[PDB]
Amino acid sequence: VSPPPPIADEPLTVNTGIYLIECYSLDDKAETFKVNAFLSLSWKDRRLAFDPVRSGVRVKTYEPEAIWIPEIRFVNVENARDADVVDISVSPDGTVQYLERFSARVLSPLDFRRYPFDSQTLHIYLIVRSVDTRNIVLAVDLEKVGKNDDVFLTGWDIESFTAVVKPANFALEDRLESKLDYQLRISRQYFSYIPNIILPMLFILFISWTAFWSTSYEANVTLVVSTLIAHIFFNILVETNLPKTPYMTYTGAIIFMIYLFYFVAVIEVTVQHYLKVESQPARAASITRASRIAFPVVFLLANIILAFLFF
Amino acid sequence: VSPPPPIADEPLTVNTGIYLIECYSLDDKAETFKVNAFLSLSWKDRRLAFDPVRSGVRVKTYEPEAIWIPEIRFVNVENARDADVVDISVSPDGTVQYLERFSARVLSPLDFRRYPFDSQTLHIYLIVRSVDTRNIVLAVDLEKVGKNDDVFLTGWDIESFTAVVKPANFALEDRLESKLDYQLRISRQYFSYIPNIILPMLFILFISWTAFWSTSYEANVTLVVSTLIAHIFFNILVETNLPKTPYMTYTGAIIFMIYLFYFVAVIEVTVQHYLKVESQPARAASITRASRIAFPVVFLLANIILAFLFF
Amino acid sequence: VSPPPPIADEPLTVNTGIYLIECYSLDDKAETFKVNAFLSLSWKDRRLAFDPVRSGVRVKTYEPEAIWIPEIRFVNVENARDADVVDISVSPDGTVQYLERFSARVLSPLDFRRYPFDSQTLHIYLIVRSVDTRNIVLAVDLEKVGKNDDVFLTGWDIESFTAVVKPANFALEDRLESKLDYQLRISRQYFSYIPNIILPMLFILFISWTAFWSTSYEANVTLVVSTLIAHIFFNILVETNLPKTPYMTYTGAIIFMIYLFYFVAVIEVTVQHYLKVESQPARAASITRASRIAFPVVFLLANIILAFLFF
Amino acid sequence: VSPPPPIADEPLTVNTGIYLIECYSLDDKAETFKVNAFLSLSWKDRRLAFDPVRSGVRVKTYEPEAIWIPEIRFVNVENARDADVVDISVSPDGTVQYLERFSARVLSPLDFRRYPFDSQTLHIYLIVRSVDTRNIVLAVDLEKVGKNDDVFLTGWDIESFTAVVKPANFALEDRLESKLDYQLRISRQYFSYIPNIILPMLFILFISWTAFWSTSYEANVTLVVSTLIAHIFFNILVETNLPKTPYMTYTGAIIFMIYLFYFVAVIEVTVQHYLKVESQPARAASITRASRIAFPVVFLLANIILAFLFF
Amino acid sequence: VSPPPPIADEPLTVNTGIYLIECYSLDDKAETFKVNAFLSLSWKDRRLAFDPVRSGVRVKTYEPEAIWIPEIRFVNVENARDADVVDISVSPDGTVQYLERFSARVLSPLDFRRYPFDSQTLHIYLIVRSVDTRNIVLAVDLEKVGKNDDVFLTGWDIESFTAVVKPANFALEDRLESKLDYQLRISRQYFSYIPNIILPMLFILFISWTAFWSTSYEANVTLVVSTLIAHIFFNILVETNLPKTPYMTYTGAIIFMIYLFYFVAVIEVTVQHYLKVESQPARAASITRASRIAFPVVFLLANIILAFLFF
Ligand SMILES: [Cl-]
Ligand SMILES: [Cl-]
Ligand SMILES: [Cl-]
Ligand SMILES: [Cl-]
Ligand SMILES: [Cl-]
Ligand code: NA
Ligand code: NA
Ligand code: NA
Ligand code: NA
Ligand code: NA
Ligand code: NA
Ligand SMILES: [Rb+]
Repeated sequence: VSPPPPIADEPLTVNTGIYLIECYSLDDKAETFKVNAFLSLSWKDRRLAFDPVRSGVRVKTYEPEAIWIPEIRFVNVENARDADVVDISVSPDGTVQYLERFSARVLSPLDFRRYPFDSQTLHIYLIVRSVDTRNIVLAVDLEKVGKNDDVFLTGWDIESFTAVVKPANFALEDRLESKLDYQLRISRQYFSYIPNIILPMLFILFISWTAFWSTSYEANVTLVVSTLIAHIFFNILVETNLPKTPYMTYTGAIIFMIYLFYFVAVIEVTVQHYLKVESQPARAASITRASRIAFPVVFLLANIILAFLFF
Repeated sequence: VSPPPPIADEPLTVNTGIYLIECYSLDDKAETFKVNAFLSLSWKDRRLAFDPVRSGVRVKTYEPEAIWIPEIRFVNVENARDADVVDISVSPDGTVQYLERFSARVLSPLDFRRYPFDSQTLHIYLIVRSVDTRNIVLAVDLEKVGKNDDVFLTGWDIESFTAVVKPANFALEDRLESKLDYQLRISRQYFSYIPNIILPMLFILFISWTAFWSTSYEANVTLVVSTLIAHIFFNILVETNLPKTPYMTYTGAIIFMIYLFYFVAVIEVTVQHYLKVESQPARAASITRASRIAFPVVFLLANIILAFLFF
Repeated sequence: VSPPPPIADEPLTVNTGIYLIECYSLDDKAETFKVNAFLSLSWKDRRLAFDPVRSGVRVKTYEPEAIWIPEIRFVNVENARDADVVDISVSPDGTVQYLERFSARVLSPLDFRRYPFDSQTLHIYLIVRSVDTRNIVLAVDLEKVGKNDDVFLTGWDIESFTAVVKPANFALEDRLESKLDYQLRISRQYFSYIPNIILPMLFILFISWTAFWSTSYEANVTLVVSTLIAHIFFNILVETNLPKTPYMTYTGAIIFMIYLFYFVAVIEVTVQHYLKVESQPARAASITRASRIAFPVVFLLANIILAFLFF
Repeated sequence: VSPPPPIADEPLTVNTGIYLIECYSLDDKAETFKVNAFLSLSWKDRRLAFDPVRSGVRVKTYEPEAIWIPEIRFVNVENARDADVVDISVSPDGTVQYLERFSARVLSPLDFRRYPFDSQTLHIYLIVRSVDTRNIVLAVDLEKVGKNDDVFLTGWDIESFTAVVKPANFALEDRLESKLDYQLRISRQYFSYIPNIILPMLFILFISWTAFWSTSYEANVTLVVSTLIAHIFFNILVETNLPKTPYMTYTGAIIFMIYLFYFVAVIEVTVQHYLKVESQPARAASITRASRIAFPVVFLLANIILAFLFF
Repeated sequence: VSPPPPIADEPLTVNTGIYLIECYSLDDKAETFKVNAFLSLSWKDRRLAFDPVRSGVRVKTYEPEAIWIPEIRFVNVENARDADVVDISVSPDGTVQYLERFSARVLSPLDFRRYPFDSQTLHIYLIVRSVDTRNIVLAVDLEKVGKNDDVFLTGWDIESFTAVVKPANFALEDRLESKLDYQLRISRQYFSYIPNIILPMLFILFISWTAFWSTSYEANVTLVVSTLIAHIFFNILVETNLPKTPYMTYTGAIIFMIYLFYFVAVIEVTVQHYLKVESQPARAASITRASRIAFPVVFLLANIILAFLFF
């Protein structure tokens, strides 16, 4: 089999569509997601044209091997898609309608800057390489782009699935290449982060501040050091759910900042004890009373500054 | 091969059945389960009809390639099922009886609201896409729906395996699609959660309340902070067995609430010490004595409220 | 290709044998094990009869596709076995000798009641479904059932590999099925559980009992709470190696009981401090002295009772 | 099919090119990386030559089975590459232009000496074995070596992708083998290690040094022992992201050294308490005051020495 | 195709060789390793002999399907090897030279008795089953046994790769079987265990011994209990990198013994406090002073005894 010949000099237009059936396994660390979808293809092949009056048949069904089919690939996949051809239909004018159901693991970078209050645009890049006989170009049939109502991505809200209609046509290894960008817009369900990570982390921090209403050095050391260790556990827990980024994430910033608060609280607890031992408790009392206001106030202002810089 | 032609304009009815052989790997985090079953198919193909007398047989056995077979798929699968055809039998009137043994990983959302005292309805959606030649509709042969007595799903009780007899017929990319819903009802074996998570979590909380029979600030700080950290360990342990949900689970609610009890116990321990230092122990004694009753009472009432809201 | 025809009316007997080459990956949580074995099959197919004089050869060698082969399956497998035909030898009367080497992941439930001092009976169920032309039945050739001397299952002792000679013949979806039960008896190597989990857990418990020779409340709180937390770590460690069971395991029972001992030790430590503060140390001394005997005695008796209930 | 015959006695030159499409999964522990790329091949096959005039075609397309294709393999792969032939074009003189898209898991050793401030040279070794008919040699077509601009390796910066033009020709199993070295130069994005591991580890160490401004043995024991345990947690965390090396890594060196600082701080805390109890606090005071300067100074100098030895 | 016929009554000798290209994934817990190698086979097939002067060709290259090839398998593999035939060469006398490149996951038991100072002998067992026509026996061509210089097994030193030249010929299921033992000798790179596990474990133990220079019960309880818990963390860490063994490993023995030292240190700390409270500090002082010498001395002697028993 060979490509359909051009009537003039025009490139062959392959109309495409992706209909999402299943979305699963959005892996943050790997920056991948798995997809199960319909891929639809359409192009004119005049060699396949027939008479509907004499044939009595409106459509002809072909097996993939019987006809020429464009070699469509995904750019951002781990391995080549697992595909099963569903149908091939030819209209009397020779317009071919191809439909396959496929499954693939897609590589798509994620921006963790606003984590866990982040939104993402996942991409599925469709591609075709031109043949020596003729140039192949891709197009979007919007009537064949969509998603099943039941499509759910655990821990995410699916906003939209659209295609950028204009392909990116470019040369690669001395041939033309035609690339389409299918975009799946998602927003993270931040809910669970509140009772599981955020609030527990704030509770232990506030517990360390009870040391500002205590003169007992021994108890103070226990309060600040114990809660700091619990903070380390939360830091480790958070970093296991995320890849290593060349930038600060919102959660990372807060987690990092909280260490500074524990560090300064240890200095205060130390200074307080030192003055008490040096028979200067009135001074120690002034520092401790100031700390009761300073710590929550600086914590609130630093958080307002951070939220402002990140959102 | 082509579909059986319609005598009038009728859709082709494909009778289905699923007989479960094995159920395994119900993954809560992934919201998947693995299945090994028999899939049975039946439809009328007049072109296959024969005379028993002339042929000298009452049944005819074909190879899948020799005859037309409907392209039946599962909607909610990760990848296409691994299937092996067992038998194809034709009756004199062209009634085809198809049997395959398959294995598949099924995506089925889970409701964790009542975890670990939850029940689920797992779905296996069977689907067929109509052809240009004819419309294909699915039906349930109840005599061919069932499960082996030995079918066990580790950590779950299997209640029933039934099919919703009326298919959900709908248009998808200008073709009729016929969808059947096979339902596997299961209930979680909550037993082990009691000695492993629930009771240990209650024991550490009750241990934190012994601080209401102690005047020692240093010992109190140790009792409350240590038990809080152990509570954080249980919270982390629980959240590892579950996906992130945009709602509160029953266990999640209790775990979250217990933090508030630890937070208020730290306030009480702090207030008690502060008053003792300020030479007002009679007051501190009133707060501590009230706490001995208030803490267990509020804990019991809050749990009754939560159980009521969740069950 | 169709089944061999009956001389009279008898069912076709397929003689079977399983020879184990490798046993690996007994996964307690999944209740699976991997197997690499020889599957031997033997049946008479008179349509394959030949004259050694004419054909030259005394035994014919065939390719699986060239002849009829019974569709033998495993019941309790995750996916269909990976098999490679080693030989298909046909003798002059038409007796076929089939040999394949296969690998499979077998689902076989485990009884954890006596863990880690438990024994198991793993099953490999061989099955054949009857056809319309004729009924197929399975038999065991004991001369072809066995295991390699080097077969080792990490963490287990292999006792025996035998087959229940009588097949279970039954109706399934309006056709006969013939099922054979191959049994692999194993016993767990409990050795490592003693220095790794059992003894460390007993040491920390005995360490908490040193609080019965101390009047220091602060030190007592540290002894009992610290060792309790280490006990929680061991409980978590143990539960990670096991699935969730709707029953108590032997280890689970001991682990659970030890929590009660920690809970009562905290009560004793609290009661002792309370009386000391109330200027009644003589009483506190009576309770502490009784505790020195009561705790180890009740621990020993409770363990005798548990061992009796479980073994 | 057989190799192209030599016009004289020359070896057959197979021109190669690798164009990287995707780079993912650089696993430090496994010392592997996954690659998705174009592999281009070019060689002259006289037997396939044609006259453009009598053919009416300027180029001829073939199926891989129709013509002789060199058996090109990768040396450093886990399993053989998953490849899909994209195009095979033949020019009039019989110059073949082969293009495949492949995916492979590459084994490439990593030098962790400067971790996490390390750079690596990943290798992809292309190989061909000679035949009895003729010697097959590999060459690099520099015009066909490259990478997509969007190629991103999570946690790394990609510097260059070049090929060593001269192949390594040698005998292997009595046939000559022609090996090409494709080099991917990368540098680790160390950013995240600073707020996640480095700074938290320094904060806890500095917190242990507050014991040099405290006379309280009980509080000192708590400060030093608690922070040491948190240091053990960071040591464990770091070692989980790395394979076991027969050398010291930069991070490993610092982590190890910090243990010595904790060990000496415990000695100081012990010596201080001992002298205090022995009624010699003036002495203890001299040791403690010296420690306040000595600990940070020796820490800074040891770090300058280490950075010097490693960079 | 059928086997080559015997000239007299001799078994067919299949000469073998394994040349290691890659060694990776030595999994201690699973007792497996992955291998990528060349497998060479050689045997005489007279039915394939040809005239060198008449034919003009010195060697004939065949496709695997065109000729008879012995069915060679590996005994100790998880699944059948992934193999790709590289070349088949026939010399005039009919000597066949077969070469394939394969990848396999090999099951090979490991002796952990001396861990982490252990050495292992990994096995790759090659096997052939005889046919009815004739007996097939295996031999080693030492000229075709070896390994690439770049072969590295992360965390191990590769010593030698040799074959036991004499096959183990035995009857299995009424046919002869010929088995060859290929041995890969390796020694563990123990280096990293020293700064990561051994030294940190010794540091915490020595820190517990500072309690012998302290009269503070409260501080002593904190020193011994805290360090014991850190020892439990190291015990857990070590046991995660190892399978469960029916014997004691060297590291396991030391780890277990260290618990006894912590247990006796708690007794000493308890006895010391008890005597102090009973107004007998002179005695307590004798026990504490003896402990300062006894603990390190008994620790050193017990380690010399253990090293002697294990090495
Ligand atoms: Cl693709
Ligand atoms: Cl499917
Ligand atoms: Cl099977
Ligand atoms: Cl390859
Ligand atoms: Cl093999
Ligand atoms: Na085609
Ligand atoms: Na068909
Ligand atoms: Na067959
Ligand atoms: Na070829
Ligand atoms: Na062959
Ligand atoms: Na303390
Ligand atoms: Rb104290």
